[PDB]
Amino acid sequence: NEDYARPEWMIITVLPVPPPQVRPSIAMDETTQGQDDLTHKLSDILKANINVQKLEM
Amino acid sequence: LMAQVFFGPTYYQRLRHMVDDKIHARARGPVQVLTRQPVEGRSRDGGLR
RNA sequence: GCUUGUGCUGUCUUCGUCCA
Repeated sequence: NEDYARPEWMIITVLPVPPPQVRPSIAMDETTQGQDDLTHKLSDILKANINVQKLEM
Repeated sequence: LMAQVFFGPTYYQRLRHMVDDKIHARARGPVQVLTRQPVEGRSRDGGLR
């Protein structure tokens, strides 16, 4: 569909980052809280993006 | 009684399942952080599915 | 006049209960 599903949109060029409501953090004990799995995966993705940008230039 | 009754001693044993350890009710209470639905468990004042 | 105290993880695993 030209308006809604264009074929080139199947390739990701910009990634949407969900709000913390989607990936809430949990307090494992009284002091240390735990980052969610999605948060760690997004951190890894962003590190890889930074690495690619640094290497390219 | 018009009917005679079978009558005698028998060995009975009390099992761990008592009603006061199973009765549970909930009007409102804690909810999960991710889904904002009632938590699971009688010990946690949870809801029924 | 000294004025009262509100908040709970999460993920696995196991063992059970009632039907089947």
